[PDB]
Formats: sequence, structure tokens, C-alpha cells
Amino acid sequence: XWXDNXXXK
Amino acid sequence: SQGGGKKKVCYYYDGDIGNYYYGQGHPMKPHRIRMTHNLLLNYGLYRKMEIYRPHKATAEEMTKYHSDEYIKFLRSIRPDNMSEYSKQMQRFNVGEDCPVFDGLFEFCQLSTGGSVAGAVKLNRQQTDMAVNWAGGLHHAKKSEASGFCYVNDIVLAILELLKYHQRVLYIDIDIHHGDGVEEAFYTTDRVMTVSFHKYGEYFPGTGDLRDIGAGKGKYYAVNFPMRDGIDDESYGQIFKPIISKVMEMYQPSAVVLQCGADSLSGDRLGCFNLTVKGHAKCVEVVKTFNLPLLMLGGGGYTIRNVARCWTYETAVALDCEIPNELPYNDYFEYFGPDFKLHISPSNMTNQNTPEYMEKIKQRLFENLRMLP
Ligand code: NA
Ligand code: NA
Ligand SMILES: [Zn+2]
Repeated sequence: XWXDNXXXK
Repeated sequence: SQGGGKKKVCYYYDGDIGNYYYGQGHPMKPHRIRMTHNLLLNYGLYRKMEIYRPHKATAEEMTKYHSDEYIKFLRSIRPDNMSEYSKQMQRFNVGEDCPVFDGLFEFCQLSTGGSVAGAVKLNRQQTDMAVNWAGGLHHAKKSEASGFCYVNDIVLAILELLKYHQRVLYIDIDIHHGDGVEEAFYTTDRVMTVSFHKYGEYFPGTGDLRDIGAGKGKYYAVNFPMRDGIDDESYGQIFKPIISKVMEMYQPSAVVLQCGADSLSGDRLGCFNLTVKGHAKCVEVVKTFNLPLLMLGGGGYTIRNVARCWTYETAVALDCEIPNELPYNDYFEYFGPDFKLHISPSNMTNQNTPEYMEKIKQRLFENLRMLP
């Protein structure tokens, strides 16, 4: 959810 | 009875909810709930609804869904003893996206307490609607945290409604997929979960059109995948017909509506192009069916628009028209440079073609036809 770099997040 | 009239609203808020801090740079700001509360007070909306302070939900109330091992970890973990729980932090998905902060468990108690108390107030038929903007944490799983959510207050509040309601309807207009609520009731027909969300290289990566439930819950999970930049007109063209078709086929006796504001235009994490009026249109559509309704919060990370959205949606629930000129409040500078209640959409491209919206809706009606 917060940020990018895989897994969405 | 005919399905109308002004509804009684019970509003849940704890003045300490705005002091919990996720950490520097973290987009989840519980201060937005205090801004929302202070804004609707200066609008005078406290005269039209009953304001309650929620209790702190105990670990016993949370274990009605969550595992004992996961809840006991939430009571124990603190910023001063993270080194001892470094293994348990990874097991329960705590430390990065869902960080450890001071009063973490208390924040979960206040957020959950408002939701379960609203469900009790609805079960006892002492209100028509219950509002808990601190709730709506739709990502929390049975034994792990996710998407800034630690305890899934929605699942606990719906389990409370299932004591007196045979069928409960969950609607999720957060820009992210309501995976936690959908997973909890994926194999039962007593709860139908309807989620509108962005799909494709986006958190949490679930919510495909072809996810309709399993077992006895097959065709009782509805997901509308969307692309970037959807506006009020495209969103309103599909929400009302799909919700109307769900009410006809499923016929619930209670409704839970998660009103995540991160689907608004200009959200720090969202990429939709909705306005407050387009977002609040979903509230008054669900409201027209005159069923016991629990309104919860959720996402929303441009906090000045979050305070706008949930204040207006509270007035919509109260059927009270409030002026676009924002009254003075303790956070008046947050709403510059316009100091208006309603927002305007951006010039971003709506990648949701009208034919795409019509095709996804048509395939969802096929699934709804498989209900008894
Ligand atoms: Na959603
Ligand atoms: Na279900
Ligand atoms: Zn979200």
C-alpha cells in the first residue's frame, strides 16, 4: 500500500 | 411502511483516536478522523445525531474471528521490545507496511469498539444507521496484519449482525479490494461481499472478476475490477444498477458500507478521479433501500479531502444539506486554498471506457442470476 517495488504494498 | 423518512443516526468517536501516530512518512494518519469530527461539529451536525464514545473492544471480542496467537501478539508488541518479537513480527506481517507504534492495540480497540457497538445498536433496533469513521479496516486477516489494518473491525461487526440477521450485505467502495472481509465470508452465503476497486498491479492484488466465492458461498462474492481515472459519471452508471440487482437477488436484512476515501481524486495513494459528491452518491443509493446500515471508514490519504468526504457523507446520512463554504474549525488551514467543502476532479484520463464498464457489469449480472 505504501510504496511500490513489488507486491504492490 | 413505505421506505422513506429521515433515519436515526448513531455516531461513534473517541477524542483520543487522533493522537495515534503510525510513524514519520506513513500515509495512514488517524488525525484525519479528528479533522472529520471537528469539521462536522462546526457544521452543527451534532444536533441531528446521537454521538457515542465507543468502548475498547477486548481481546475476547477480537478472537471471535482472529486467532488467539495473533491477538496476544498485538497486546504484547511495543516499540521497546521489537527485538524479542522479530520472528513473530514477520509471521504476523507487522513491521513495515503495518508498523509497530505506541498504543497500537488501543487504536485497534477504539476502531473495533465503534464498529461492534454500532452493530449492537442496530441489532437492538435502537438506530437506523451507525457511523464509525475509525473503522473499515478491510485488509486485516485472521492471523496477520495487512494494508495498514491490524484488526478487521468489519468482520467482527458483521459477525455481530449475524446474530439477528440471516443475510448481511457488505459493500466496499475503497479503491483497494476488500480482501480481508471477502476472505472471511468467502465460503458462506450468509454474507455477500461486493467490492469496487482498482485491479492490475495494485494492492492487494486480489479481487478479480472471476472471484465469486467457493462452497456454499459461490456467487456470493462480487468484484468490479476498475482501471485508473474513473470519474463520478462512470462510477454512478454501474454502482446503482449493480447494488439494486444485489438487493433484489440477495435481499439482505442488514447492510455494511465501507466508505474508503482513497478512491477520491487527488488521493496520495489512489488513482481514481471521484469527487465528494460522486463518492457520497454511493451512500445515498445504499440509503434508499431503508435497511439497517453500518457506515465505516477505511482508506483515504489526502486527509483534507478525507475530512471533506466523511463530513458530507455524514450529512447525507442525516439528510441535512450543508453549505459549500466551510465553517471555521481547528484545521481551517488544511482546506486551503479554496476552503470549500466539495472538490473538483483532475484532468487525468479515464481508462475505464464506457463499454468496459458495461461489459464488466453485464458479466456480474450473469453471476447474480445464479442466486435462488
Ligand atoms: Na473496494
Ligand atoms: Na460470502
Ligand atoms: Zn484503500
